[PDB]
Amino acid sequence: SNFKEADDAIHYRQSAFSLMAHNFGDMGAMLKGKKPFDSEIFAMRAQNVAALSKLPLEGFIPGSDQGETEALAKIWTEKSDFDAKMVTLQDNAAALLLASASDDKKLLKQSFMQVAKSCKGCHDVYKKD
Amino acid sequence: SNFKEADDAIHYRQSAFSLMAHNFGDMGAMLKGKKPFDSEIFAMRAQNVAALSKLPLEGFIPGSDQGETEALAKIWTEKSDFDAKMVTLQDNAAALLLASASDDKKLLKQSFMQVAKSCKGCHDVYKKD
Ligand code: HEC
Ligand code: HEC
Repeated sequence: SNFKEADDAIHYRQSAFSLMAHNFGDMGAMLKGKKPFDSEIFAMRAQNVAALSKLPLEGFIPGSDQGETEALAKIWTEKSDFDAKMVTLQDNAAALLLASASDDKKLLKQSFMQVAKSCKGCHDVYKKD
Repeated sequence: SNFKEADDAIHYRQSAFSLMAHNFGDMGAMLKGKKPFDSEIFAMRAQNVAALSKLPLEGFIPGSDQGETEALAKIWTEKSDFDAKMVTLQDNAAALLLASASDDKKLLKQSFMQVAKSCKGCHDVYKKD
């Protein structure tokens, strides 16, 4: 068992998502002009998102749908699809990290959008309203 | 500013340390025989620790020594020493990541020990008792 209690796995996955969101949202703000675009900071943010996208899945242990969590129970009865959506987030995030090595803003925006689709798509199905 | 409020910066750096501890402790348990050693998991842990070690510094914004934190105000009056300690944690994490590419248990333990000193060394000076 990777966690002592269900409440440690919830906090772990919640912390992971939160930190990913902080780094993802900064890339969104730079791409929308809410804050100046910076190639080096954007690349750091993309690296952080790629790495942090590999953390939360470990936290979705059996029985951790009870408690102070927004995870829906259907996650575990459809864990194969949930797992697939998490792998595709990782893949998309690795692609955004690659796009940050290029100077093509089309590419950055496109791979960013694909990653944003992954956050959104999973929340729509597997996160409480 | 990267954070709207000081409390968001505290929560960010605390989450990063929290995820780091979970990953660092799993490596400790494997190196101490508290749980089966797994080279593939161990390497993932080492990768996770190195990536996570690059995150918390951003959360140490000025004025965030007040709030729901265990950080000492001293961090800000000795910020370059604190920063140097964070970089050395990154250095040691990178060496632990490299060591994880080998099967030399002694080198694994030494590398793990070197990271452990960094955690403890900084806590001893800059985290409340
Ligand atoms: C399923 C395959 C997901 C992917 C892809 C993404 N997220 Fe998500 N997120 C998911 C769940 C099931 C939960 C609830 C966790 C819980 O135990 O309550 C979340 C939660 C978040 C949160 C809130 C975390 C918190 O502080 O409580 C955030 C900010 C968040 N998720 C962001 C986020 C982003 C930015 C993503 C794309 C980079 C993303 N998630 C993908 C499920 C899934
Ligand atoms: C200084 C350069 C540090 C290094 C190196 C490490 N840690 Fe630390 N940690 C530091 C501070 C100043 C704080 C308090 C932050 C706050 O605002 O309260 C912490 C906190 C932690 C915690 C508690 C996190 C929480 O849930 O509130 C943990 C579990 C932790 N740190 C673990 C940890 C590990 C495993 C480290 C080595 C890999 C490590 N820290 C290094 C300062 C510094």
